[PDB]
Amino acid sequence: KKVQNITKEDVKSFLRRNALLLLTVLAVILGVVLGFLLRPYPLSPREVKYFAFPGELLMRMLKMLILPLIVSSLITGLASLDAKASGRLGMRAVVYYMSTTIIAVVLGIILVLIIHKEVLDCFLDLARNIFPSNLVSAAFRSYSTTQEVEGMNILGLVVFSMVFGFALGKMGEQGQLLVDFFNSLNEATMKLVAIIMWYAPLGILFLIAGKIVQLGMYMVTVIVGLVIHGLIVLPLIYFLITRKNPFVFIAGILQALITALGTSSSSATLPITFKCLEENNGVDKRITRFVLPVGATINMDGTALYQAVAAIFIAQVNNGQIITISITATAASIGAAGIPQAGLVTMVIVLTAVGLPTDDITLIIAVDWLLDRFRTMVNVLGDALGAGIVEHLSRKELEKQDAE
Amino acid sequence: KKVQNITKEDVKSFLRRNALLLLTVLAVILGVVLGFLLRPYPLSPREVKYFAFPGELLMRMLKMLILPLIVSSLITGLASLDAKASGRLGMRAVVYYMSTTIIAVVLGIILVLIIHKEVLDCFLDLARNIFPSNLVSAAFRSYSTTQEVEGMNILGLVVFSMVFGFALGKMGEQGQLLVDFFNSLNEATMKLVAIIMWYAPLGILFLIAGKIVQLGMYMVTVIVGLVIHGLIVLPLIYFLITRKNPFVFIAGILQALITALGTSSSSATLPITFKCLEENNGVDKRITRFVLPVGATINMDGTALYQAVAAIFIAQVNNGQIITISITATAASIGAAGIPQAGLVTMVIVLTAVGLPTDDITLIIAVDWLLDRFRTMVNVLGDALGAGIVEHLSRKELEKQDAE
Amino acid sequence: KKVQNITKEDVKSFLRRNALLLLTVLAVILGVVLGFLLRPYPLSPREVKYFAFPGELLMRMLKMLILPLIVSSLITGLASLDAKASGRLGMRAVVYYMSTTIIAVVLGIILVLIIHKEVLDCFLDLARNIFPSNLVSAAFRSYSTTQEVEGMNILGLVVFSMVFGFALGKMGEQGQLLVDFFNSLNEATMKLVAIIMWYAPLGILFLIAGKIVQLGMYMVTVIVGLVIHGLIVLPLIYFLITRKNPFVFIAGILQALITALGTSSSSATLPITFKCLEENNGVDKRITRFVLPVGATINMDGTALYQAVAAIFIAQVNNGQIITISITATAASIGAAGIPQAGLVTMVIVLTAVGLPTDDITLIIAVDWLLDRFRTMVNVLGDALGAGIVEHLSRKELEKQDAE
Ligand SMILES: COc1ccc([C@@H]2C(C#N)=C(N)OC3=C2C(=O)C[C@@H](c2cccc4ccccc24)C3)cc1
Ligand SMILES: COc1ccc([C@@H]2C(C#N)=C(N)OC3=C2C(=O)C[C@@H](c2cccc4ccccc24)C3)cc1
Ligand SMILES: COc1ccc([C@@H]2C(C#N)=C(N)OC3=C2C(=O)C[C@@H](c2cccc4ccccc24)C3)cc1
Ligand SMILES: N[C@@H](CC(=O)O)C(=O)O
Ligand SMILES: N[C@@H](CC(=O)O)C(=O)O
Ligand SMILES: N[C@@H](CC(=O)O)C(=O)O
Ligand SMILES: [Ba+2]
Ligand SMILES: [Ba+2]
Ligand SMILES: [Ba+2]
Ligand code: NA
Ligand code: NA
Ligand code: NA
Ligand code: NA
Ligand code: NA
Ligand code: NA
Repeated sequence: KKVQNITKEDVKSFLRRNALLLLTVLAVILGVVLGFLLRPYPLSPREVKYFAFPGELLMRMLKMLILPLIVSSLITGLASLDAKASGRLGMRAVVYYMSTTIIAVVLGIILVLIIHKEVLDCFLDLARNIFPSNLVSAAFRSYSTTQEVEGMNILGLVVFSMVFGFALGKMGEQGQLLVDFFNSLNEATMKLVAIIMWYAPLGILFLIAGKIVQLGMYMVTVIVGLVIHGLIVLPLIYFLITRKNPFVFIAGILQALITALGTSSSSATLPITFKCLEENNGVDKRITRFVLPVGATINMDGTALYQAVAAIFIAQVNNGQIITISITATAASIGAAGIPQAGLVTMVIVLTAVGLPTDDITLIIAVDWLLDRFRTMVNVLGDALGAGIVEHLSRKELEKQDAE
Repeated sequence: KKVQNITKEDVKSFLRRNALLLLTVLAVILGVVLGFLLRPYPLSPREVKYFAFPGELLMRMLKMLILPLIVSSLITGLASLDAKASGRLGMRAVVYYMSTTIIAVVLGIILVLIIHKEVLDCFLDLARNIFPSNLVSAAFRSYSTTQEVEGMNILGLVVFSMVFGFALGKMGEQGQLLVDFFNSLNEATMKLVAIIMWYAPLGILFLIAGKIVQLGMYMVTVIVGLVIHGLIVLPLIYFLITRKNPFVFIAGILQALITALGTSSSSATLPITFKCLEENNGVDKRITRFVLPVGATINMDGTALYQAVAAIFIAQVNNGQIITISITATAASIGAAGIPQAGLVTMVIVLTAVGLPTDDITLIIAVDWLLDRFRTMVNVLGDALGAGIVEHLSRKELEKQDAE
Repeated sequence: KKVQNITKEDVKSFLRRNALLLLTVLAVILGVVLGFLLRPYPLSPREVKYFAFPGELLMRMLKMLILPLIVSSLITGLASLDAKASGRLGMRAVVYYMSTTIIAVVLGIILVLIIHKEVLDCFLDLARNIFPSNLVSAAFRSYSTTQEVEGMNILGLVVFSMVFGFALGKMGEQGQLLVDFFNSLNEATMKLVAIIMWYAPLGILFLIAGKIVQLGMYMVTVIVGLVIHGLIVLPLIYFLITRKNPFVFIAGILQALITALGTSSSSATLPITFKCLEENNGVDKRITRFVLPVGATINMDGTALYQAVAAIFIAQVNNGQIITISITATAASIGAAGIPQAGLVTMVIVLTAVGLPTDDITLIIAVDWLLDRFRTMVNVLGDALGAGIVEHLSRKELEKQDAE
């Protein structure tokens, strides 16, 4: 293959086709250079916000499109499938989600054992958010007992849109108008992400430039720990089921992985991960609208590995019970939101379970932002390969719907 | 009939059909037992909230479904009827609402005469809420001058949805798409209340268990006062108009009356009262979507009797003007919200009208919760019998629509 | 013409046809009389709010209908036009908007030369509001860095609805359902403004009555300055393009100009300006839904003249750089909101540009309310004549759509 590469054949065709994909890679390279060049800070945090503003605009655009996407996706997705067909596709997703989150936490504990307001209120608020008291409120607000904190209730909307799509599925002819209504809205918001995809290189540049303006050994532990899980463990899972090339599939969702390294939000990168699967990897719309929104807030393999490493790292300094780490890190992974720094916020639960003090989180916070950008990528990669595996396992159910 | 009852015939068929209805009755019996058994409180109010949490979840589910129900109901209801046909059905509802609220206040004053920030701002805020400045805000917020307090503006949504449904009625063919849109959404949210109906026994149990964790004579006055109005006065009104058995009709809405005793909210129990009339009592959808949402926030016969008893009870301790009590108690009844403890909040208006001090409300508050659960039932019973009476009086208008 | 007027012919026919238009003129005459008669104030501002309450209700009704109008208008408007056809109609609107705002600021500076938290944060917040992070939030909230202040994000909704309508235009057949959905909603909210049009005389009366309960020379400068621009400059622009009578056109939108003098909000008067053009002046719905919502928040000729006069008036007391006044007054005109007193709030930007102190705004505030009612009229007049000019310039594009 090395001798085959020195041919220097068709380089112009690659630059013309992957123009936007190369620009985002160029944005990361220029974003690290520009940020480190302007690293001596004679500027107030107020002036840092002005500097990272072109990246802040991209976030506003992405955060905008999440709500009409999540809602339209599940309502059409759960209506496109039959009562038993949705349960089978669901069980395939649940089995995949639980396995990948438990294998990540096992890899996380092994790698850290080789290389050296209440907790109950955090559980009740999750159950309170799964059942929102007002849907209009849920679209822009979340519950946090002291009462209703700012920011979208993604979980409550996924749960409602699921049941709502299933109810229209039972309605048939009457329910067809609303299913056709939400299918128009999904394609309408998808045609809107295509426009936002061109602003992305300008945004990502200033988004990472503004953020670069014993713990060192720990940083390597997670970063190395994620490379093993994401580039060796997860691609082999795809090859074992689909029997197809995983690194060719990972290349299609590169624009979704590069944006994750910028935003650090599974929810914010979801409208682009939808565009990456449905277009370049030619994944079925009926399953992307099924696996992708659920995996965004639940399938967090990168967080579960981070929750296992950072918890034991706290015990290393402070100087059976390791089984409860693998349980609560899996529990906090599914719980945690697909938004930035939501990895350390849910670490309160994993530390209290073993008896470790929660005041130790302050030590990690400083380097969190860099690991957050890497863990989001593993969370995006999980749903992306997660859709492809479900599609390959449910082609029989998909062929029955194509009859008409 | 006593000799006819000792037959012991078909007991298995009753347990299999009314399985869910018996479970809610069992939930009330178990809810009183469990609450009184755990009555010695070595637990903080924080721990009481944890105990009544399975009941708190049911409330979140019910409060959720009120907004898409109220909106879809009136828009289709006012569009299903003609310009003059809606005015006639309206006049039948208004006449029924005013009569039942004035007869309840007359029964209330008689029973209490036998057995021993500004008021203007409370009126202006009602007129401010009837015309909401922002519909999206109205869906989760209400006005309260100091500015816009938390909680749905049910009145503003009923008023807007009414006019909006009437405007589509005039639009005909163009307006048919939106009428067909909202009819899908109404049946979609109705299929969602069927699912919530199974959680109800688990909720109601902890909802009443958590709440049980001269004023004594007063408690009997209202409780006895409501039994006369609800079980003797109101069923005879149905028999005088429909010429049909009222206690057989009351049995159909038992799941709506039992839930009222738990939630204490006419709005929260409205999605279940809709399911009780449309199914078991086979009431027309065109009139339930017309009488039920309006009666939920206006027809409060149980509150009007409570407002008459509690006002004179305050004068009994403190030691012509009784005509103003019957007027303001009727005025506060129509005003007051279909939510818990909204009976004492509107008592400020009835006490200031006669000159009695508003600081006397503090005496009643302690026992209010128990009477609140009983008065809600009389408010639910009023709309339920209220729909059946309107349906019986408007069959000619209903037969004209069935031609097509 | 003077001899032709003494005929006293058909006076009964004018009172029967323009009954509502004469009532609003009568409301202004009675509103000035009633307000000045009750001018000796032995009443607290709390009692002033009670007095101006019948005008406050009209505002609640108007503010209500703006959000479903703005959203439905642009989505159908941008879908009714072709990709290149919307760009041409857009360029015609942009050219008209920039010319009228630059000619108003030139007239403003001439008339004042004959007759004697940060500024950057105000720019960033505009760019933050053009891209809203949550559409449900945008419908009732706006951004203001300290974080998200109360009141509708009109600009974010106009920008989203524009792109959304354009995306459905590309969708064709699939996108037709949603275009037909939003066309029903536009006509539904238009049939709702017809009802609010009858409350208008009662509202306008108390709206202006409550508001009348060197700076004197300055007041005349702007008032005279607006009469030249609005009644002499702007009608001649219409006559130069359309070749039709402008004062006959101004008569059709009189109910929209009289309401502006009451509300002082281009957004609040927009649902009535829509009813005035589409009915009395028989303007095409495809262009009113295009020019009117954009012009409401951008085309502010009355504000640009006010921003030029009041800035130089501040320099007159305090005792090349005049070019920056004409630039920033145009910049603040497009920026400023179509709501009351938004003329002095954006004056911070025009005063800082030349070096003048922002603390001088306190001097003008006292008389602002009267000039605000007059400048809103010039902003309403600008969009109204602005639609008629675009319609006359784009009849070829309109005739192609009428083929079907
Ligand atoms: C709590 O966190 C979740 C929510 C969802 C899921 C699965 C999933 C994915 N991915 C999607 N899109 O739909 C369904 C799933 C089911 O397991 C069940 C499946 C289902 C099948 C049949 C009837 C249903 C009725 C209502 C809701 C879901 C239903 C839907 C997994 C965990
Ligand atoms: C203020 O508190 C209320 C609101 C509503 C009602 C009545 C009602 C009930 N129940 C329902 N569903 O609709 C109408 C009612 C009318 O009286 C009038 C009726 C009506 C008839 C004809 C045209 C209308 C146009 C707009 C609104 C209502 C209209 C509608 C009574 C009191
Ligand atoms: C920033 O403040 C504004 C926003 C809008 C406008 C113009 C306008 C008016 N009036 C309306 N109704 O639509 C469009 C305009 C364009 O210039 C462009 C035009 C347009 C043409 C072709 C494709 C488009 C795609 C997305 C958005 C607008 C598009 C739409 C002017 C200034
Ligand atoms: N940043 C992660 C969540 C986390 O903070 O753990 C994501 O968005 O996927
Ligand atoms: N609880 C009553 C209202 C009240 O408190 O008076 C209801 O919801 O019907
Ligand atoms: N009152 C003006 C805006 C301003 O205050 O300048 C309008 O609504 O058009
Ligand atoms: Ba089907
Ligand atoms: Ba019809
Ligand atoms: Ba077309
Ligand atoms: Na997983
Ligand atoms: Na998660
Ligand atoms: Na009544
Ligand atoms: Na009421
Ligand atoms: Na202009
Ligand atoms: Na403006």
